Amino acid sequence: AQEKQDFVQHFSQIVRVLTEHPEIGDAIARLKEVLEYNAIGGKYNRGLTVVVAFRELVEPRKQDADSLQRAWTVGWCVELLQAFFLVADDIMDSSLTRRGQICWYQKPGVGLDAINDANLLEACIYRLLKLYCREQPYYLNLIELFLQSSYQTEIGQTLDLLTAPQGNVDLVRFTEKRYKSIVKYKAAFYSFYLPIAAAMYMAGIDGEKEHANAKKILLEMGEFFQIQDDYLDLFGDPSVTGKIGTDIQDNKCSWLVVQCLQRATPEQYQILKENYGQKEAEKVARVKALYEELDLPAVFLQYEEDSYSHIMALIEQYAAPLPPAVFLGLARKI
Amino acid sequence: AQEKQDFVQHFSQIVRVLTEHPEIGDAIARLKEVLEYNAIGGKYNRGLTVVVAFRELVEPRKQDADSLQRAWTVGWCVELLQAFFLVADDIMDSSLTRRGQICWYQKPGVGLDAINDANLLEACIYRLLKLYCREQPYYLNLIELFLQSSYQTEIGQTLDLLTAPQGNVDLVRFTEKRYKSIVKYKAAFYSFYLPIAAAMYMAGIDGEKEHANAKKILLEMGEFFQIQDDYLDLFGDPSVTGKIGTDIQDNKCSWLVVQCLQRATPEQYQILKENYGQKEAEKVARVKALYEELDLPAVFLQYEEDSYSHIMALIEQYAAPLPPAVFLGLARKI
Ligand SMILES: O=P(O)(O)C1(P(=O)(O)O)C[C@@H]2CCCN[C@@H]2C1
Ligand SMILES: O=P(O)(O)C1(P(=O)(O)O)C[C@@H]2CCCN[C@@H]2C1
Ligand SMILES: [Mg+2]
Ligand SMILES: [Mg+2]
Ligand SMILES: [Mg+2]
Ligand SMILES: [Mg+2]
Ligand SMILES: [Mg+2]
Ligand SMILES: [Mg+2]
Repeated sequence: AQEKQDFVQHFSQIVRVLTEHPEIGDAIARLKEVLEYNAIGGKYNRGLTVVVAFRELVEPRKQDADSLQRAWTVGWCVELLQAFFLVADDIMDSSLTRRGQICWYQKPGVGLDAINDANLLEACIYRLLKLYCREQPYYLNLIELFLQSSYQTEIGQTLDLLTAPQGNVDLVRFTEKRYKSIVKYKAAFYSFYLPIAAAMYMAGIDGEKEHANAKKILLEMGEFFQIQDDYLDLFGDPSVTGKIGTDIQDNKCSWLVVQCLQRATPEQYQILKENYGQKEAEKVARVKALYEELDLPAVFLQYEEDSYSHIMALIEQYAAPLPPAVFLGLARKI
Repeated sequence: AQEKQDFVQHFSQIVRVLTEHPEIGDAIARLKEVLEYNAIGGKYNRGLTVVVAFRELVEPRKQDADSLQRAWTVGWCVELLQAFFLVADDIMDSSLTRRGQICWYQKPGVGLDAINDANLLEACIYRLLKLYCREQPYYLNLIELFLQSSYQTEIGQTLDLLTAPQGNVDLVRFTEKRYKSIVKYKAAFYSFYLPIAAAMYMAGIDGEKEHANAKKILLEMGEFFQIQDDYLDLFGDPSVTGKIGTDIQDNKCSWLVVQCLQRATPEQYQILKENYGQKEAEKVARVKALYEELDLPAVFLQYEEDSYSHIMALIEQYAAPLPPAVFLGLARKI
């Protein structure tokens, strides 16, 4: 709440910096159009964390107006990365809405031009890092952090699509081992490691063990956030979530289907086999009815309880020498 | 011819390095599938230039087997970047074939999953640079070079799509000023600056003026290569080019249409207006007939002659202190 207006208000400086070649304005005009649609209307938790962690980890006397300017910019970089993956994930998952509005590629006049928009979002990350942090000692560390988070998330997307070929029956693919691999990579997308590591490096905290300890708390959290997202795909209210679910239709290796398969009788397996991964509303309804018969909502609620206590246990073990408050603020959103 | 087998043979080491987490092999297996389709069957001019320039610019006594290993790897990085842009450009331009085979996204079982494949290609650039060149003094310079070439090409793609909205008549957009902006950015894709700069940095040649001189020769060359590509879109034999042209159908600000507009009478402008940017075979035929009536092929031949002499003139002015042979080998392909 306290850092937001100044985070959001920086957006105008972000757009100015790239724009200032009469040519290049047009492209930044479309970037501007794309961000105003695709990185405006979110809760900005990931971006804001860079600033919130900055202020926790750098002594107030070192928090001059230029270092804040760099911190706001890096938080927005985290928001650009997220938007990059989302613009493209929605095309690939054939999604309808995000954030309560029609997905960007579904907008008339956009379509598969949204492929380039996504790539432009990603390209603008590294330009802004260059323009704001190039003379800084942590510059390479931050480039490598963004590149590595992007790699991890990308491998995740690749395993997601590979396990979910359209038009095919294979629940055999949907194993607990397979899901644990996919989620490990997808968690990189949700983990607050990227913005908390960024602020750490900006604070001059670059030790490998301290990074590995934080990464470990934050990765387990990222995994919970992906399982919650899988749950909310079907059982979430779209007016709260802002998006229509597609996992059943898309033949996805969801947490829900993996839990179903572990608890299904042979006949229940046949209902799943005949109904999963198809577009017909009445077939999706059948899968949802089965999940409810198996008490999967109750199973999720219990998993959420168990997972919260574990993350808190990891914070108690792994936070030091960082302030536990770095981790606990984010955990408050579990 | 002389560096190729060892460039191509390194591909196997490239795939090994990324693969060596049982998980990650699957994703590199698909990268492998994607490259074997999408970065195998080309002339490899861009990738091979890194090596050819390496050997010209580093004294033989400094050309140990590990530095060559790094050079082969960086050349392949240039090939990954090119493939990234091509995989995505073909989806966006609704293309049918490339390199004489069906475009990757047109393959049954691929489709819009090709969006992720492209992103994976790009992600693999920076991983390989990290794995091979991380301890090297030129490491940051090379990351920034790839990031900057990618930015320039991306802005180009953005201006290309913006000037060519589907379903619309506007030849008014198709001005000589507009084309000169688009091509400046698109030239980054063709310019051999990226692989020649890479070898320069690897040779410890990092002076800004020497880079700016080379960039200037190489950019004018890149512009010619884009104009040739525009020409070949319609007047090329697909069996030589490997690809079916889509520029007329796609409503593109091509060199051909810009030259047409500069030479058309008012009635010829009406034929263009009624026929450009549409899918009907008979309408495209009408535009091609008009271009021929305006002697656009002769105009291209003369432009090619004029442009070759100019590039040679820039080499004479700007090559020193690099060996002119750096530039002349590439020019041999004009
Ligand atoms: O579509 P979302 O937002 O639910 C999804 P995913 O398609 O389920 O996997 C897209 C996001 C980016 C990649 C990792 N997962 C999150 C969640
Ligand atoms: O489709 P190509 O290969 O002709 C093309 P473009 O769509 O005409 O513009 C794609 C390439 C990458 C970007 C720059 N142009 C080259 C040429
Ligand atoms: Mg999705
Ligand atoms: Mg997805
Ligand atoms: Mg989801
Ligand atoms: Mg094309
Ligand atoms: Mg194109
Ligand atoms: Mg072309």
